[PDB]
Amino acid sequence: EQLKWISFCLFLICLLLLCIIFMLYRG
Amino acid sequence: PEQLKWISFCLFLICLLLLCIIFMLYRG
Amino acid sequence: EQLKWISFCLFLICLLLLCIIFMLYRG
Amino acid sequence: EQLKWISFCLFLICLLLLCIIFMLYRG
Amino acid sequence: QLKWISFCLFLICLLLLCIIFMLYRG
Repeated sequence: EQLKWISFCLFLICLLLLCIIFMLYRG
Repeated sequence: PEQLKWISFCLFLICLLLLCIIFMLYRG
Repeated sequence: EQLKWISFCLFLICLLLLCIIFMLYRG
Repeated sequence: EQLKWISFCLFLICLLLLCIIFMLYRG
Repeated sequence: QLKWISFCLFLICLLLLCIIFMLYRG
């Protein structure tokens, strides 16, 4: 169940990577 | 098992998006 | 043992990325 | 198993993160 | 191999802190 959190964390990193990308476009 | 597969997926997605960032800073 | 370290680091990378998103929206 | 992929992808991400560093410096 | 996963993870946080410094540098 330690793995569950790693899996939820990678998913967030993928969302956070996208907003960073979108923002750079907004520049 | 099913959870290593998810990580490997996500890692794949991450590398693809780190690359996008890199090409965007390169560009501008 | 190393599993929990990994889980720590990941939560951290989330907050750091998350922090990065705040700097970008700042200017 | 797949750990060869995680390892590699991590290995690869530091590469890509090092590059981001270079381009914020050199730029 | 885990160490590699543990070493690289450590390394990324530094590299991010490193990137956050440069964005807070200019």
